[PDB]
Amino acid sequence: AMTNNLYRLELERECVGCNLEGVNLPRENFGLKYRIPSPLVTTPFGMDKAKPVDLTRANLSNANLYQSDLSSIILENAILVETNLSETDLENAILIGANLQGANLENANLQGANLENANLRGAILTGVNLEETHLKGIETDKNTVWD
Ligand SMILES: [As]
Repeated sequence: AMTNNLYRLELERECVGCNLEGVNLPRENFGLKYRIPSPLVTTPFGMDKAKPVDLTRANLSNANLYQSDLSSIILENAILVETNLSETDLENAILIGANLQGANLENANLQGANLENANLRGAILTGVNLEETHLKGIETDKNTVWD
């Protein structure tokens, strides 16, 4: 049940293999940079001992993650076809073997992110921060947009 998946995400910080196709989770915080204990109380302190959200083999196709924090997230072998990842924070994220076909990553931050063997066919990466981003083995095509 979706309710159970959301619980595992909020509490267990994971949802391996979950089916989250088309979910609407914009502006959420699934990263390791900050925490909100009043949405301005946001602070990085207290994150020294926190685990990264695990979404290995998860299906987030066509899901909306607009402006969500996904820093250090684990999306290994995840399915993200046509997913809205624009303006998301994917710093140090693990996207090994991820399927990002037709995904929208506009203005997303991918610093230190690992996208080895990831599929970027038709994906849009305009304005993306590729500083120290591992792009070894990625797949692209005439539809892949970089600018
Ligand atoms: As190609």
